[PDB]
Amino acid sequence: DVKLVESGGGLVKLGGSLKLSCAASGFTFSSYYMSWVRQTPEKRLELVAAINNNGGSTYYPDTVKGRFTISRDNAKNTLNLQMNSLKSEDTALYYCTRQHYGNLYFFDYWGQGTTLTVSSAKTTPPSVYPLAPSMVTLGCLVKGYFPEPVTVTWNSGSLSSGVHTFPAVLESDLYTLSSSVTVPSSPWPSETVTCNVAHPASSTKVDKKIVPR
Amino acid sequence: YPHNILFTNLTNDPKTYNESNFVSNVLEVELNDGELFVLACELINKKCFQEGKKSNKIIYHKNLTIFKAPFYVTSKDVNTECTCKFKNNNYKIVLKPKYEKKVIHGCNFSSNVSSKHTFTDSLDISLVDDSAHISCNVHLSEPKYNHLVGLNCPGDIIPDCFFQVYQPESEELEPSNIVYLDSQINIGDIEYYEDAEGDDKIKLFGIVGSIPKTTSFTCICKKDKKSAYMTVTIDSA
Amino acid sequence: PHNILFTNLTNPKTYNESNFVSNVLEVELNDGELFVLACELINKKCFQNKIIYHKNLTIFKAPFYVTSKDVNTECTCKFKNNNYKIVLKPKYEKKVIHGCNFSSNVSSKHTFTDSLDISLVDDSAHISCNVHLSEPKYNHLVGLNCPGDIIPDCFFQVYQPESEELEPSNIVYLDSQINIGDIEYYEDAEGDDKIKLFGIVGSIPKTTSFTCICKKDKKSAYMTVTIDSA
Amino acid sequence: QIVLSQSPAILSASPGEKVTMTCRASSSVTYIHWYQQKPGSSPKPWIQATSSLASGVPARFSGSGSGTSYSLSISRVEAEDAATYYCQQWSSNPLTFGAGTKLELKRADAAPTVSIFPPSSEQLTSGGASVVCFLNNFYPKDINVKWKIDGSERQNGVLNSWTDQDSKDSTYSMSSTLTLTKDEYERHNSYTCEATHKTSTSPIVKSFNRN
Ligand SMILES: *[C@@H]1O[C@H](CO)[C@@H](O)[C@H](O)[C@H]1NC(C)=O
Ligand SMILES: *[C@@H]1O[C@H](CO)[C@@H](O)[C@H](O)[C@H]1NC(C)=O
Ligand SMILES: *[C@@H]1O[C@H](CO)[C@@H](O)[C@H](O)[C@H]1NC(C)=O
Repeated sequence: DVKLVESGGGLVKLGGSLKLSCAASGFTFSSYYMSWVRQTPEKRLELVAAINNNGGSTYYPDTVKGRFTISRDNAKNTLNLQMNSLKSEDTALYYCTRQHYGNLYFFDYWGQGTTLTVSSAKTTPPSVYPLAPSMVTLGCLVKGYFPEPVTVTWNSGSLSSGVHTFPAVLESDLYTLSSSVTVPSSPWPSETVTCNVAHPASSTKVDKKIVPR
Repeated sequence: YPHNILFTNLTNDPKTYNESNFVSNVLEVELNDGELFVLACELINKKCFQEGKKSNKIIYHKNLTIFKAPFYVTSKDVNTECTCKFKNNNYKIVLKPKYEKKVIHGCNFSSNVSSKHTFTDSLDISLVDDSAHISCNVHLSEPKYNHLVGLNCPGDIIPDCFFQVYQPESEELEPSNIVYLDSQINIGDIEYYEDAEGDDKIKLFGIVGSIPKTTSFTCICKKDKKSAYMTVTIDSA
Repeated sequence: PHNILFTNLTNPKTYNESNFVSNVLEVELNDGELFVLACELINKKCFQNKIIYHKNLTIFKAPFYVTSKDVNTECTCKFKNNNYKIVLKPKYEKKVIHGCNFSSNVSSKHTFTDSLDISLVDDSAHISCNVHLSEPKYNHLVGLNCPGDIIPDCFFQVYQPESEELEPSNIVYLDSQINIGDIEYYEDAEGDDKIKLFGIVGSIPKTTSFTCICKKDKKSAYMTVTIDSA
Repeated sequence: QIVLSQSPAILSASPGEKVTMTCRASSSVTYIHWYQQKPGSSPKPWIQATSSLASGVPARFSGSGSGTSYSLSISRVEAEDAATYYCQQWSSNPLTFGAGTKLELKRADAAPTVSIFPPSSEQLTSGGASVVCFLNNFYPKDINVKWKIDGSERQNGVLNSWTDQDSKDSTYSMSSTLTLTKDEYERHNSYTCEATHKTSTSPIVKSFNRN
């Protein structure tokens, strides 16, 4: 099966540079137009760069022309994008997708994407705060961390039903989110309920047992 | 100073055919490609065109009938029997085209071999890789043209060929668009033909004369997860 | 030769480059008229219907029905390094259509003698709309405006009339049914509404009838036509 | 009389496939009606006047043909389309139907949920003894069943029944029942129900022992 695997994304400071690579498998890489397409936080799709089957000619929209540079190694079945002078606007999830003149330049295959974050904010660990006071609803406030992601689980994953993990938001420059779990009145506080917040960027794991006020 | 046309004066008020040319009151007239048959007589049932053991254009006027012979047909002996009258006589005109195996300059993507049409090239799409896009090129370089270009696709076609076609591939990173064949090859007389053998759709177009400029285009044929495309190239001068 | 308009622009009423006005030729083609032009067409194609393009010559037949007085087929000739334009459109007569308008839109370009809003009829029903024609000679348009499926392909194919005894009614070709020759056919579409009709000129051998079926969602209807002579 | 031949008798297809059945008439007919029948219910009007779709029939369905060759086509076959389809003519007395085309839809290779049952103690008192063996929700339809009384086969007295394809999950189900006299039932101990299906090289057996 056709497969495209982006890699190399992460956090880059303002003005920095980063190279993203894409691994292709399961088709004749040399016969398809490759292209990097990114998805903004506004969930809009934008073509970053594109290249022809033989790697000769390339196009870059004026927004990134000169800054970024697409490239392909057909011997290694790889597609590379050297992005330089990165600005905050470049913060997006970058997809590696293909096209063919014989399918009316249709994007029939896309990778899962690699996430690029262009910011100068310093990596900050989270501060877990418990949220405590029929189906009683408990909470778990994750406050003041950077950057995304953060994994919030309840009872090490066993508590899955009735769990809403709201998206994160920028306070001043740090993220803040919360997770709402709803269990009946019987299992709480008789049986324990704990939210497990992990922040891999800061190498931090927190487990806060929710107790009554 | 006209030619080609045939005129049948069987009334009162250009190759001329009259009563003398009949045999036992029958006229076995054999029309050719792009040949216009004309008769001027009071038909019996004000109508003719039928089967007798296919009229593209027939104009019926008062005491006058104009018929232009089609350019493509697969029937061996598809005839039309204009039964007319003049004086106290009853004449019948059997029109029939000259049988010629016209070979379609294109790619047969289907696998069935019992087709009524013959293609210069062919590529069984059913054998092609899934998620692939294989090409089947076709080229022409005659001073004058009189050819049929088409394809036999067992599945969906892109775009509506050949009324619409797909621009040729760009060497640089430029997009290719869908255009009308009329503008692409830049001629006026473009005949179009469609047909269907089971699931196989077969669409083609006819070209007569010399084209202004050497032009190329593409038509895309997909079946299930497999795909293909036919690239045509016609030369001028 | 009594119904031919001939325009001679190369090397039975013969027009030449004198009848043109500012190199334009407005041609009003009567329903029973023909037009044969002799010139070298600029793009060899024309007429932005039934036309015949043969070498440096072209012939066009007048359509029975015309929807807008502005619709026209335009040819451009080039003789002696000069451009001449010929506009051809039929004589504008707002003929009525002898049939049933099953649709509900009232801003249509077509006028029907009868009408039956199928949208109002009961579901799972089959209501009839009869249209009759009784003249010695005919010059009429018979059709329908169905907002949905039409059975069969009308009016090239039609549905035999109902049998008194228990016999089936079949689909026949209209030419065979009414037993006349040059039946002109015409189709149109206003949004979802389909307008299929046929013309009829002259007398008729034997009084015959036929039916065309129109269904929309769970509602259904059918138009029964009857024409007579002799 | 006009004979309507429906081919193929069984139409096997995977979801999404473009399938077409054929109604070949002995003589020429002016139209063909199409009706869909799913088990447990009467035929349902499907395609009217060769090509018109009955109300609610999905657009993927299509009808075409003329003379002695008509057809029904599904552009992208969906699981709910699995049924038997009949073509009907009435261009001349008598009105005749077709043999039918039963629509088989490909599915995930499913192993049958087998279950065996010893004869009820109520039936034993009456002098009989029937062993039931269910084989439910399997795919493909091809399957085989044998009874091994203490190792030896006993085809005499075995009744088998099969359901058509389930329109929901596209699986099949079968029931088998070996009937025996109370005396003969008591003379043996092991009662096995062996089933041979594509899902396994070895047969799915289910035996019960009278302890
Ligand atoms: C037909 O032929 C007769 C005798 O040759 C002639 O008098 C008459 O003018 C001709 N009519 C036409 C329309 O050519
Ligand atoms: C038709 O045009 C040609 C042009 O050479 C001319 O010789 C001829 O007399 C014209 N005839 C009529 C009837 O206008
Ligand atoms: C006819 O009326 C309907 C009202 O639902 C409208 O949708 C449609 O556009 C109308 N047709 C035209 C040609 O205006």
